[PDB]
Amino acid sequence: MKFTVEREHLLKPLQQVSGPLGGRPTLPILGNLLLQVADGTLSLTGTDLEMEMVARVALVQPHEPGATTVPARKFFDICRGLPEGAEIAVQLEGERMLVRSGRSRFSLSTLPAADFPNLDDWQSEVEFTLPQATMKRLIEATQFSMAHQDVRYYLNGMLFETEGEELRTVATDGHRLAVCSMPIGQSLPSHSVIVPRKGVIELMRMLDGGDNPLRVQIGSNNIRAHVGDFIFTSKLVDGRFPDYRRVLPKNPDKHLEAGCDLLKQAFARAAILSNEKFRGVRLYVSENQLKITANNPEQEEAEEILDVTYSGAEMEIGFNVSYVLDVLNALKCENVRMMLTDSVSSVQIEDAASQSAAYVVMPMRL
Amino acid sequence: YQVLARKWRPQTFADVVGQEHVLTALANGLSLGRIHHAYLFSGTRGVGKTSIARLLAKGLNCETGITATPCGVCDNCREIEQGRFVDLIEIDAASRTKVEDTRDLLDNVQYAPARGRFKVYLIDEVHMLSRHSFNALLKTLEEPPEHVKFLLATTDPQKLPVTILSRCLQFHLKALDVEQIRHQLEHILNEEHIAHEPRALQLLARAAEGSLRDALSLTDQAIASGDGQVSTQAVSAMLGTLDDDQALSLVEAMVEANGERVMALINEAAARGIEWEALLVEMLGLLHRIAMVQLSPAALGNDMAAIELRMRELARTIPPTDIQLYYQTLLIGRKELPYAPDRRMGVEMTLLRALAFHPR
Amino acid sequence: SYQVLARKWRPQTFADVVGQEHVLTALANGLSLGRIHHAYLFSGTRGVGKTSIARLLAKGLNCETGITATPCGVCDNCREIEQGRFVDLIEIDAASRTKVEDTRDLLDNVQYAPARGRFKVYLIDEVHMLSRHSFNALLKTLEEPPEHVKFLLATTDPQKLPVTILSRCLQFHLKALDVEQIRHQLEHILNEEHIAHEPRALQLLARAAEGSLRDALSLTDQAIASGDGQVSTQAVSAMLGTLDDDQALSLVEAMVEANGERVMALINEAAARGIEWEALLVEMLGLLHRIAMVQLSPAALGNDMAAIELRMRELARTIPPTDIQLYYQTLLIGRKELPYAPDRRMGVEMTLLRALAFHPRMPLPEPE
Amino acid sequence: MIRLYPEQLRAQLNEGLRAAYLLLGNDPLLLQESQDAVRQVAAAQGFEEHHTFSIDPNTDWNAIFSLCQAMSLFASRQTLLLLLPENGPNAAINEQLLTLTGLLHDDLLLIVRGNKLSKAQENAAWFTALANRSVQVTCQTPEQAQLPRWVAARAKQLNLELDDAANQVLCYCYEGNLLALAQALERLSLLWPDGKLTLPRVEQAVNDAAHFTPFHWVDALLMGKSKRALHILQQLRLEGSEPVILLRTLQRELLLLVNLKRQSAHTPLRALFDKHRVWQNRRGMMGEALNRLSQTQLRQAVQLLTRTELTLKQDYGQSVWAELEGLSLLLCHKPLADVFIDG
Amino acid sequence: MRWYPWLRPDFEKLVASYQAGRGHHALLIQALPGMGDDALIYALSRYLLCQQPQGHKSCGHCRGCQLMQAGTHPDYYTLAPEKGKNTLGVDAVREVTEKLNEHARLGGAKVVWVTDAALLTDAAANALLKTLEEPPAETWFFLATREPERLLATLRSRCRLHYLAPPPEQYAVTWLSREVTMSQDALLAALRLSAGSPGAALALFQGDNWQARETLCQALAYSVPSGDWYSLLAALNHEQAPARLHWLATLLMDALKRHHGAAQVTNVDVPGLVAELANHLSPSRLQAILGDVCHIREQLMSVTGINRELLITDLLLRIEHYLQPGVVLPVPHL
DNA sequence: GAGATAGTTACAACATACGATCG
DNA sequence: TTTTTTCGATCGTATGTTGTAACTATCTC
Ligand SMILES: Nc1ncnc2c1ncn2[C@@H]1O[C@H](COP(=O)(O)OP(=O)(O)O)[C@@H](O)[C@H]1O
Ligand SMILES: Nc1ncnc2c1ncn2[C@@H]1O[C@H](COP(=O)(O)OP(=O)(O)O)[C@@H](O)[C@H]1O
Ligand code: ALF
Ligand code: ALF
Ligand SMILES: [Mg+2]
Ligand SMILES: [Mg+2]
Ligand SMILES: [Zn+2]
Ligand SMILES: [Zn+2]
Ligand SMILES: [Zn+2]
Repeated sequence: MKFTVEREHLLKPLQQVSGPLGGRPTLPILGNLLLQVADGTLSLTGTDLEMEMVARVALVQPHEPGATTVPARKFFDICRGLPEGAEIAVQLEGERMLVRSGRSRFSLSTLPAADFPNLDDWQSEVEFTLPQATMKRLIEATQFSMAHQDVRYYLNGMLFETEGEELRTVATDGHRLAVCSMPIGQSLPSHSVIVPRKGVIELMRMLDGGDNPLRVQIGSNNIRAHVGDFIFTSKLVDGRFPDYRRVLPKNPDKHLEAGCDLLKQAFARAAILSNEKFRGVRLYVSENQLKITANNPEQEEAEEILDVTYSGAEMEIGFNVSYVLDVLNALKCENVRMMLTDSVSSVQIEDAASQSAAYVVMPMRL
Repeated sequence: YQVLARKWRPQTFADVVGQEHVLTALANGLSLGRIHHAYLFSGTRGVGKTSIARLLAKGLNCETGITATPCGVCDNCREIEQGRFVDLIEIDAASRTKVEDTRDLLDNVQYAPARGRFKVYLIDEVHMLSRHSFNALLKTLEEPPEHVKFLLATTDPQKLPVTILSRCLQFHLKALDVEQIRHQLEHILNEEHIAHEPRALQLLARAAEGSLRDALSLTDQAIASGDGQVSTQAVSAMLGTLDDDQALSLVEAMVEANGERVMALINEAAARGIEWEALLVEMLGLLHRIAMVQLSPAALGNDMAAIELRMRELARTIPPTDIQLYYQTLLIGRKELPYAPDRRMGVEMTLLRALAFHPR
Repeated sequence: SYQVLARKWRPQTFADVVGQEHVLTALANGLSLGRIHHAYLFSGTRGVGKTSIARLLAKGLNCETGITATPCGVCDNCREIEQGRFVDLIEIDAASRTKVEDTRDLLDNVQYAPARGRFKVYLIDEVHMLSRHSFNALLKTLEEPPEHVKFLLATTDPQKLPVTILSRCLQFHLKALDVEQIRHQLEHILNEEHIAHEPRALQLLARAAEGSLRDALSLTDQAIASGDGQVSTQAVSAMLGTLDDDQALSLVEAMVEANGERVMALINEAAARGIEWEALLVEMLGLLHRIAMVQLSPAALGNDMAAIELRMRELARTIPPTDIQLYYQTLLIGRKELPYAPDRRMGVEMTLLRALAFHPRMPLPEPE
Repeated sequence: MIRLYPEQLRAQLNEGLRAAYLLLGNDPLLLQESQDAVRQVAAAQGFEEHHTFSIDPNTDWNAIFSLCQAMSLFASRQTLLLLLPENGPNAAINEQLLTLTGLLHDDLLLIVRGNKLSKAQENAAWFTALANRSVQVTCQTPEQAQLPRWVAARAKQLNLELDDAANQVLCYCYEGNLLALAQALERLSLLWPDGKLTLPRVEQAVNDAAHFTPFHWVDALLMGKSKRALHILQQLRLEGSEPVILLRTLQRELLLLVNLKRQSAHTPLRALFDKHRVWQNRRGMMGEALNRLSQTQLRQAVQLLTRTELTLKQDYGQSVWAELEGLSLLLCHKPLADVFIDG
Repeated sequence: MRWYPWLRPDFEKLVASYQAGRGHHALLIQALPGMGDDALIYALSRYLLCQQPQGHKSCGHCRGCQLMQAGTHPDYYTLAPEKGKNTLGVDAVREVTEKLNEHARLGGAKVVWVTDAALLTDAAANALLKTLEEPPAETWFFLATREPERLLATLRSRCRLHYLAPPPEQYAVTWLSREVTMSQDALLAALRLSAGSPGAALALFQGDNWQARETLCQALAYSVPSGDWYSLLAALNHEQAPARLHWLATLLMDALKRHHGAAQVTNVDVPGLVAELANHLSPSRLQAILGDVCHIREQLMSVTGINRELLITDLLLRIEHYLQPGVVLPVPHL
């Protein structure tokens, strides 16, 4: 079982797999990583019983099938110690593996690979492939609305829905809603799943500049994404999610159109004297006029006036400036359309150019 | 498969067994438009506190309107029943006790409801919150915003601060009687198409001790061990129902101060295998019956006719004070039975103490 | 639609405050003379109205008509204070604002002059929940505050405050309201609300209030809900007055007279009526205690139970004190034994049988 | 290693200096006085630069080693002070000190200040190596018996006329706290330049600041001084000492007394003391305690101790101190009506 | 963990329900120590987590079986007190409940095992209440306890109770004779001291417990003729103090039984000591001493960190005091 | 003269140690 | 010539370390 490894190739995958691994083992073998050889590739896998990450590296020299477990810390230290450019020779000799770095021979303890909690058989309920750009855009536009720590555990993640030839990401936290839709060009069964925060953030982290498409397959209880030479597998909350379309206001009478940059600057300027803890502002909308008022616990007040395209009845609405600013920043467009019904109803925000993504904010009642 | 206590949860006020006063008060309040912002349901174990709170939430957040008879078919009712309704936030108060959770929850009371008209915070097992959490709650509970309602459910109201009790409308549930539990069990079994006998249902209702969840758990035990049949023999075997005159024989031997026969009977019962607490309860009942007979000769009920004569003999020999002393000794033995090296050892110690109590 | 009575009927003037005459008089004299201190602490039980008095004082200080003991209640400042919108009334929730960072921020932002009013009133509620660091930070500011700054504090447990903080403040302790004041306030509120009521219902509600007037208002709301728009004696008795019936007194008299048949008949009648056994034991114990108090002091019995006064007095003249003590101890021990008894009714019957067996005058006949 | 006492350091310093000095003890006053005297002598001998460090694994030894190896731009004969941890040196600290010992040279003067070292702590390679060229100072707080002599010596040094009654008052009020005694003497001297410290003058300018330990309380109980025991218990309560330590300290002595009294009827007392390995100085006190009370006492005391422990643990009560005072009176020759014992 | 033969019947019942998809989501097994309920729970868990069960027996070849044998199954959760400590904290319960909100990695059932529900604190039980009430799908809870009457009533009222009983004394004696090699009287006494549990008697024989019992018997035989009970302290002061107190209580109860002329006695190997106890002590003093011993044992087992030596010494001193004439003996109260 | 890549500073989140109160 | 105290759960203050995001400076196009 002779394996020749180059430090340059081995460096980055080792750090990637060791990333999720933490100091606290919680199990004798959890800290250890599984190294296996199949055909002409070597797979290094690491998991913490919640998420699994496996990286594959091509092999050219002749070899035979095998699989073992190696501690992560010792292997990382050995790799770091060796000078850059060194070639590592790894052999299997009994219960302890042999590492031959030049004239230095090291014996590393090996635990049986049959006891490693690694998934053996995978069944895909729905599988597809997409460019990294689309997935990155959807995640970036829908991530900021996820709840962090809430009693409603089903709100602590992102809802991925495949419908016909459309992929939809939904995020909610009880006060704001973000929905994004994008065509995929393939017909898929109607299916909805929930991915927790950890899976989404890990997927975003591992995702890089669009070079090759990534393939995502979702089964009964798990989701596995393969990109380049990495595969990341996670499990799902499975707690059911509220229907977003119900949350969206029905028949919004009042429509307003404005410039994204002007509104962003106005909100940023008004937020200077806004309440630090609450960050509350008041909007008075009248015919082709929008007045933004901010108050401070120190009795300070700020007022701004802007010109917009509006023709409905005068309205006064309270809002949280931080959420509006986040929505405007994520939207990243030129013209913004706001749909509202009354002073005690949620307000929807979209782009005049296209309706690919929508946001909803619930006003604060004083 | 879902257990009976988890499948037959009431879905409307018509399905609630007992608790007439609370339901009537809630219906009157909803009809007259006098909704309060704080409700505290206090009661014993398994009397429908959570069920009543959920039904009240459904009524408050029904699409048709604020009604005491929720439709149960509109989207709001269906989502509340499923448990994925955004505006209904159900706190645990046992897994989330720290002040940070309460403080961040109280900072989200300003935003309007996402879909419904009221934001309903259902706090269950509220008696497991720290003092800081209660103090933080106080002022918000006193004068919350219009679109927010607080529902509290506890099984130990005396552990809460007095101010918290004073800031809420208290509804005290009552323990269900034997007849109501028996009727509910019969109805459930008829719906489920399961054979049953009147004696088995009566025994289960008596053993439920006023809790319906306990009755359903015992019924499930009988079904599992009764080969899908609630028979009298199976229930008696599970509950260790004394049938012969072991209790009367032991009482007579104890009164006669014949320790040898008492110990022989104890050994025989242990060899057979009997629930000691049931035996003590039967002995207490017999002593009470003897005392009643001493009070009036007609107290003896016909049910215990087969031993009537013998019973009367005791009423003609044992002074009432001695009967009271024996009753209290057996009661104390029952109380301390769990906290003994062995149940048989506790029974033997109690009976030896009773034997040594002979004042004559 | 209707707002809760407790929130609606909040005293908006010193004339609407029930009781607490000493504190109101002291505050009025201080405002009239002009001797205004910079640190007031209010203490007492729950529902006495510390927060209401603090709000009234804040209205009095910041009024466009000047510093007056009787605020107009019509000027915009009074309206804003009543609506909780005044800019110069900083209300602090000490229960949530416990960490010393908030106290440091408050003390850092205490030098600026008020916007509109003549004072910047800091009303800190539930001050007893602050950590020691917050108290220490607030010490010096309380010692020498700016002229345009006033501090008002309210708490239920002043025993856990630092001694220095207590020394640095004017203390006002409110006492629990008596039955008559609570009954009068409830009668006035119901008359204003146009809701039918009966005198005994008000008496029962006042007795169940136990000082706290907010408890009285909550019980009144419960009674209104139960009675379907009316406050009837039966409606109140259904939820609160399940006890306090002549059956308990009849049972006590029968036990005193060693009438076993009468006691058994009364027990059967109570069982038919569906009477809670623990409540029955509680009522018997209470009656025995009040008879003992009558034996001690003739003025122990007030008008509350005047309907039975005569009868009670008779039981005081005949029954020796030792017999009453024996009965009280026996009933108390039976109450201790009730939870472990095979049945509640059986437990009460056994307790009464034990009481009859050891009757001091005529014990039950012994076997021969 | 030259062992000395704080009262004999000035003569040694005048005679000459030494490579290193070690100050071990408990009393802050004597330790700081010795430190000040050593630093003053070193400065008189040309030691200008002084640096202080607190020994701690968090603290970095690289800076200290660099300072020892480095030489000042325009100074010589540097002084280094090391404050040992209260718990005591650790193995890593021992290795660091061993490394430092080699770096020591003539110009560098090392002064170590810290708590007294135990037998294991004293046994160290660096300590043994430095013993050949080290001066150690024993700083132990004088006992109540030795306190009046120290107070009289202090008064004589400052040219103050102190009466016997004033000496006793000062010893009682500030027992175990020499710093308070010194400050009180300074304040009294400032108040009256004449220096005639009569009893009323001291009584009118003294406050209670005594410091005690549970061992002192147990010794007072054995002696039988009810007033002293109550004063010690009150001081311990005021300073905020957990009663658990008091209970466990009293338990050992109470059980030993019970066992000795039970076995005293058949064996000589000296043989029992030898078997139980009691301190020689404590034998007289133990015998007096045994002869002072009979088996009737020391049995109700066990009941009181058990009830107090149960109240502390099961009930989490707050009346522990009252029960401790009652037990203290019971151990002394007092009636103790025995209603409280709940026998 | 040993599979005793007498556990075969009960298993055949429980698994049957789980074969029909009618098993309760929370099972509470009542059994005396040494009855092997842990083995039954482990067998049920193995059957539940097996992916290709062969009737009532786990295949032993599927991935689930391999992981369970290796003790690394992701979907298997166990709640046990930490090393050294003798209680189960709230943090472990909270962690398990939070983890349960996610789907099983292997797409199967999730098993949560509580080693001893009696060790749960009030906060832990209250936290576990709601999770036990409405657990997620394919979630099974297994609990074990000796006396279900001590558990919180709300916790008790939402679990299916299953009671195990020991076999007849003859069968247990035969099994012990097959396993252990001792006299018939010794085996019978060990079984009776174990409340009929065959496993506990084997544990007593395997170790120094029997030697400690013999030493205690010798010390008591020496002490009874005289008034010197304090000498028993050396025989009692030890980690396994509750067991020795239980042995002393059984001896006193046997002495009382002999005084009343009974026939069966718990101790059937030391008749002389029982006779001496009966002769030299009156029934009232025996009852008082038995009550004191039981109360002290309960206090030692309940209170945390209580001083063993002080309590035992006080108990011995009080016992010596009672034997003196004119001493008011205690009376039980409630 | 402007844009892209690399480096520095500031803010938020996590981890460790010490002190205090009530059951 | 030397002796070391209950335990669990919850709340608050202050310091130190690491990682990510935002803003600034320099080199090459
Ligand atoms: N008064 C009641 N009416 C109907 N069902 C009840 C009642 N009390 C308990 N139950 C039963 O108990 C289960 C719900 O438990 P519940 O009693 O609501 O919890 P809690 O202990 O909070 O009251 C349901 O399966 C239901 O059938
Ligand atoms: N002295 C009083 N007179 C009239 N109403 C009162 C009085 N005290 C309290 N109340 C009523 O009780 C309710 C609660 O009082 P609150 O402000 O909570 O007092 P505290 O701060 O003492 O709890 C108020 O809404 C008010 O209507
Ligand atoms: F759900 Al419960 F008491 F069993 F509130
Ligand atoms: F608001 Al309070 F006692 F002052 F409940
Ligand atoms: Mg419930
Ligand atoms: Mg208030
Ligand atoms: Zn509906
Ligand atoms: Zn005004
Ligand atoms: Zn298998």
